Amino acid sequence: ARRRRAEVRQLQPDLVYGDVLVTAFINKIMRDGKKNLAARIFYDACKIIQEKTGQEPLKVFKQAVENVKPRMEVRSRRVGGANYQVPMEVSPRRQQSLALRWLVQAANQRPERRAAVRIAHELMDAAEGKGGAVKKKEDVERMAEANRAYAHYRW
Amino acid sequence: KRQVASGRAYIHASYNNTIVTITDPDGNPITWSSGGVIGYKGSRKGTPYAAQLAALDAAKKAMAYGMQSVDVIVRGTGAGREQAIRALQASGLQVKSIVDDTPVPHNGCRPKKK
Amino acid sequence: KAKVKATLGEFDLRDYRNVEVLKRFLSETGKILPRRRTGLSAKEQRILAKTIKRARILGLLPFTEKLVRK
RNA sequence: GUGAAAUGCGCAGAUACCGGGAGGAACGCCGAUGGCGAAGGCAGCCACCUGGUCCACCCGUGACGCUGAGGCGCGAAAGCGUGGGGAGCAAACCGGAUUAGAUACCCGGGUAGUCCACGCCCUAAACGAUGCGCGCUAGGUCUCUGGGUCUCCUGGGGGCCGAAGCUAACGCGUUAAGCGCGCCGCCUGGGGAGUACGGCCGCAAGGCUGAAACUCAAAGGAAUUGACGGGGGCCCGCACAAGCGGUGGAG
RNA sequence: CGCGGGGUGGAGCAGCCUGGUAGCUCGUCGGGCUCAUAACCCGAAGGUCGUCGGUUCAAAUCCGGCCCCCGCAACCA
Ligand SMILES: [Mg+2]
Ligand SMILES: [Mg+2]
Ligand SMILES: [Mg+2]
Ligand SMILES: [Mg+2]
Ligand SMILES: [Mg+2]
Ligand SMILES: [Mg+2]
Ligand SMILES: [Mg+2]
Ligand SMILES: [Mg+2]
Ligand SMILES: [Mg+2]
Ligand SMILES: [Mg+2]
Ligand SMILES: [Mg+2]
Ligand SMILES: [Mg+2]
Ligand SMILES: [Mg+2]
Ligand SMILES: [Mg+2]
Ligand SMILES: [Mg+2]
Ligand SMILES: [Mg+2]
Ligand SMILES: [Mg+2]
Ligand SMILES: [Mg+2]
Ligand SMILES: [Mg+2]
Ligand SMILES: [Mg+2]
Ligand SMILES: [Mg+2]
Ligand SMILES: [Mg+2]
Ligand SMILES: [Mg+2]
Ligand SMILES: [Mg+2]
Ligand SMILES: [Mg+2]
Ligand SMILES: [Mg+2]
Ligand SMILES: [Mg+2]
Ligand SMILES: [Mg+2]
Ligand SMILES: [Mg+2]
Ligand SMILES: [Mg+2]
Ligand SMILES: [Mg+2]
Ligand SMILES: [Mg+2]
Ligand SMILES: [Mg+2]
Ligand SMILES: [Mg+2]
Ligand SMILES: [Mg+2]
Ligand SMILES: [Mg+2]
Ligand SMILES: [Mg+2]
Ligand SMILES: [Mg+2]
Ligand SMILES: [Mg+2]
Ligand SMILES: [Mg+2]
Ligand SMILES: [Mg+2]
Ligand SMILES: [Mg+2]
Ligand SMILES: [Mg+2]
Ligand SMILES: [Mg+2]
Ligand SMILES: [Mg+2]
Ligand SMILES: [Mg+2]
Ligand SMILES: [Mg+2]
Ligand SMILES: [Mg+2]
Ligand SMILES: [Mg+2]
Ligand SMILES: [Mg+2]
Ligand SMILES: [Mg+2]
Ligand SMILES: [Mg+2]
Ligand SMILES: [Mg+2]
Ligand SMILES: [Mg+2]
Ligand SMILES: [Mg+2]
Ligand SMILES: [Mg+2]
Ligand SMILES: [Mg+2]
Ligand SMILES: [Mg+2]
Ligand SMILES: [Mg+2]
Ligand SMILES: [Mg+2]
Ligand SMILES: [Mg+2]
Ligand SMILES: [Mg+2]
Ligand SMILES: [Mg+2]
Ligand SMILES: [Mg+2]
Ligand SMILES: [Mg+2]
Ligand SMILES: [Mg+2]
Ligand SMILES: [Mg+2]
Ligand SMILES: [Mg+2]
Ligand SMILES: [Mg+2]
Ligand SMILES: [Mg+2]
Ligand SMILES: [Mg+2]
Ligand SMILES: [Mg+2]
Ligand SMILES: [Mg+2]
Ligand SMILES: [Mg+2]
Ligand SMILES: [Mg+2]
Ligand SMILES: [Mg+2]
Ligand SMILES: [Mg+2]
Ligand SMILES: [Mg+2]
Ligand SMILES: [Mg+2]
Ligand SMILES: [Mg+2]
Ligand SMILES: [Mg+2]
Ligand SMILES: [Mg+2]
Ligand SMILES: [Mg+2]
Ligand SMILES: [Mg+2]
Ligand SMILES: [Mg+2]
Ligand SMILES: [Mg+2]
Ligand SMILES: [Mg+2]
Ligand SMILES: [Mg+2]
Ligand SMILES: [Mg+2]
Ligand SMILES: [Mg+2]
Ligand SMILES: [Mg+2]
Ligand SMILES: [Mg+2]
Ligand SMILES: [Mg+2]
Ligand SMILES: [Mg+2]
Ligand SMILES: [Mg+2]
Ligand SMILES: [Mg+2]
Ligand SMILES: [Mg+2]
Ligand SMILES: [Mg+2]
Ligand SMILES: [Mg+2]
Ligand SMILES: [Mg+2]
Ligand SMILES: [Mg+2]
Ligand SMILES: [Mg+2]
Ligand SMILES: [Mg+2]
Ligand SMILES: [Mg+2]
Ligand SMILES: [Mg+2]
Ligand SMILES: [Mg+2]
Ligand SMILES: [Mg+2]
Ligand SMILES: [Mg+2]
Ligand SMILES: [Mg+2]
Ligand SMILES: [Mg+2]
Ligand SMILES: [Mg+2]
Ligand SMILES: [Mg+2]
Ligand SMILES: [Mg+2]
Ligand SMILES: [Mg+2]
Ligand SMILES: [Mg+2]
Ligand SMILES: [Mg+2]
Ligand SMILES: [Mg+2]
Ligand SMILES: [Mg+2]
Ligand SMILES: [Mg+2]
Repeated sequence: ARRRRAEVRQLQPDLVYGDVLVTAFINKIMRDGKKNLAARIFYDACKIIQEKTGQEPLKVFKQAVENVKPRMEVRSRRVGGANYQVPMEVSPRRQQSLALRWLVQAANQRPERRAAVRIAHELMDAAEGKGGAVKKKEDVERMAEANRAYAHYRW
Repeated sequence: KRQVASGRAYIHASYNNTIVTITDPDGNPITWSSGGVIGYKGSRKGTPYAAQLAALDAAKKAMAYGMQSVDVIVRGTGAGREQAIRALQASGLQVKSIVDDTPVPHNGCRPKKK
Repeated sequence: KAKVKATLGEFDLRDYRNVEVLKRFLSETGKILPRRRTGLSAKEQRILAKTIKRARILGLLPFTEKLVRK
């Protein structure tokens, strides 16, 4: 990215909810270009969301993903010869991409057999503010403050 | 010494730490704090954030003795001088007047190897 | 801004006692003010410096004023 | 305290703050592209003693001038002798760290010394690396300091730019490395060597004078081009970063 | 022989005071940063707080006996 700045790739909305967020989230589930399988596993969980709670999977997804949005992180700025781990803002772009990634990463971490059953639970506990995906969030935020001293390097 | 509303705070800005001593308007200290008192060790005691917490903490302690008004006095140059000050007035403590009293010889003692 | 020379009227600058005159030259902190802002020339700037020092010794003038409010 | 630390210091009360006191050393701002001195060098303030220098008046002597082997005096720092002084700093020294080692660079300690008196020492990148004196050869600008009714004129210094000219070039150029004369000092390939011997000096450390054998076919100055840098500036590549998937493991 | 105060996580230790807190340090594991190495940071697993009884709503904390260690002082025909 030494030249321009790179265009944040655009994305066709959901073939269902019409949500771009869901479109992206699917890609994270997607294994080896098999997009079909990914969507399937997602929607299967989507309905499972209601099967458990009288709530629709819509806001369950937003509520969840919004609780896994890390407010601030630690970037290692190697200035002054040494590599200081400075705490600073998370670009709105990152908060999303990271959340979704952690979401699915923590989801795969779950033990249960079927994959869609993991995306469901992880999604629920996430909106509930309790999931293991949230645990990575609570960490990165604390890891940021455990070094608030060097924050005077915030570029 | 024990109970007075007016007083004075002393900033001391080293390059490896920052301390602050709040005293009565005579000179005698009431309490104090520093980067180390705050929790940090070594370089981080020099950090401006530490200095921020020092003044804050030193303020809270003085608050209890009934301190409300203080003329600030600063000596040093360390990355935290103004941050201690900024953290002081922002501590709801009355900053009557900031002053600079950093000592400097009219050429006398030979410095270190530096 | 304002040259210190013109800022004042006619005056003797070997007088180490008219503190009111001298005091005007002596910076915000008692530092003998730079020639490049006292409006003084070479020879006069010198005689001034010497008389100030004299005054400070008599106690009339300061050696150092603390920098107030910063 | 540092890159981060450690040694170190601190509840036997340190650091930070206030008051009283002791002692040594060095002089902030003015301060500079500044000033003085033959050089080494000389910086708070006061008084005394003293050297050099510059300007005006056109007054006095009447060539009394220049240089100057040897001699004599001066001569930063370190170092030495006797006595005194000792805050800070600090070779040596001890510890901590770093590292393969670290007899160092960094840190915590620390002695002689650095300060004064008297007396030695006499060297230096004691450098403008440019001996002193005199006369002559465009100017522009900057500044320090004298004299004169004074958008200036006229002496004495301190920088820069540059005529002619010089120079191997770099560069110098009325503050010459230009054009000339007087006088002194010095050089004659690199290494051996500022060594050896002899002499003279020194308390000592050491200083002054100062070779040869042998050996080398170069040592050397300035400038050109490029390459290189744990140099800088601008700019770029799946170079790092961000992200996805892998070999290194198993067959 | 009597007197004094100690046992708490893998190691050292605060908490005992005066009842409602088991903490810190390094160590071990994962993660973050790293040329490397520590430093730093995040998280984590791990203690009937010696033993048996006792007062108490509740103690490792106050009580009694005892086990073991450390120390104090004395004696030794
Ligand atoms: Mg760019
Ligand atoms: Mg590095
Ligand atoms: Mg994005
Ligand atoms: Mg540190
Ligand atoms: Mg530091
Ligand atoms: Mg030192
Ligand atoms: Mg000034
Ligand atoms: Mg360490
Ligand atoms: Mg120490
Ligand atoms: Mg105590
Ligand atoms: Mg005092
Ligand atoms: Mg004192
Ligand atoms: Mg006293
Ligand atoms: Mg003394
Ligand atoms: Mg004194
Ligand atoms: Mg004395
Ligand atoms: Mg002196
Ligand atoms: Mg100066
Ligand atoms: Mg200037
Ligand atoms: Mg000079
Ligand atoms: Mg001198
Ligand atoms: Mg002298
Ligand atoms: Mg005399
Ligand atoms: Mg004189
Ligand atoms: Mg004279
Ligand atoms: Mg005549
Ligand atoms: Mg005549
Ligand atoms: Mg006359
Ligand atoms: Mg005659
Ligand atoms: Mg005549
Ligand atoms: Mg002559
Ligand atoms: Mg003669
Ligand atoms: Mg001769
Ligand atoms: Mg001679
Ligand atoms: Mg003599
Ligand atoms: Mg000297
Ligand atoms: Mg000496
Ligand atoms: Mg010496
Ligand atoms: Mg002797
Ligand atoms: Mg002596
Ligand atoms: Mg004395
Ligand atoms: Mg002595
Ligand atoms: Mg001393
Ligand atoms: Mg020292
Ligand atoms: Mg020793
Ligand atoms: Mg040791
Ligand atoms: Mg050593
Ligand atoms: Mg090495
Ligand atoms: Mg060895
Ligand atoms: Mg040694
Ligand atoms: Mg000593
Ligand atoms: Mg010796
Ligand atoms: Mg002296
Ligand atoms: Mg004396
Ligand atoms: Mg004396
Ligand atoms: Mg002698
Ligand atoms: Mg000498
Ligand atoms: Mg010589
Ligand atoms: Mg020189
Ligand atoms: Mg010459
Ligand atoms: Mg000459
Ligand atoms: Mg002219
Ligand atoms: Mg001009
Ligand atoms: Mg003039
Ligand atoms: Mg006239
Ligand atoms: Mg001169
Ligand atoms: Mg000069
Ligand atoms: Mg000129
Ligand atoms: Mg020419
Ligand atoms: Mg030429
Ligand atoms: Mg020139
Ligand atoms: Mg001319
Ligand atoms: Mg001329
Ligand atoms: Mg000229
Ligand atoms: Mg010639
Ligand atoms: Mg030969
Ligand atoms: Mg030779
Ligand atoms: Mg030869
Ligand atoms: Mg010689
Ligand atoms: Mg010799
Ligand atoms: Mg020699
Ligand atoms: Mg001989
Ligand atoms: Mg000899
Ligand atoms: Mg001789
Ligand atoms: Mg002799
Ligand atoms: Mg001699
Ligand atoms: Mg003799
Ligand atoms: Mg002797
Ligand atoms: Mg001796
Ligand atoms: Mg000899
Ligand atoms: Mg010969
Ligand atoms: Mg020869
Ligand atoms: Mg050849
Ligand atoms: Mg060359
Ligand atoms: Mg050329
Ligand atoms: Mg090259
Ligand atoms: Mg630069
Ligand atoms: Mg660039
Ligand atoms: Mg990468
Ligand atoms: Mg593999
Ligand atoms: Mg393979
Ligand atoms: Mg292979
Ligand atoms: Mg391999
Ligand atoms: Mg008995
Ligand atoms: Mg017995
Ligand atoms: Mg017994
Ligand atoms: Mg006892
Ligand atoms: Mg409990
Ligand atoms: Mg902790
Ligand atoms: Mg273990
Ligand atoms: Mg290690
Ligand atoms: Mg730590
Ligand atoms: Mg239990
Ligand atoms: Mg229990
Ligand atoms: Mg039990
Ligand atoms: Mg014992
Ligand atoms: Mg006892
Ligand atoms: Mg007995
Ligand atoms: Mg016995």
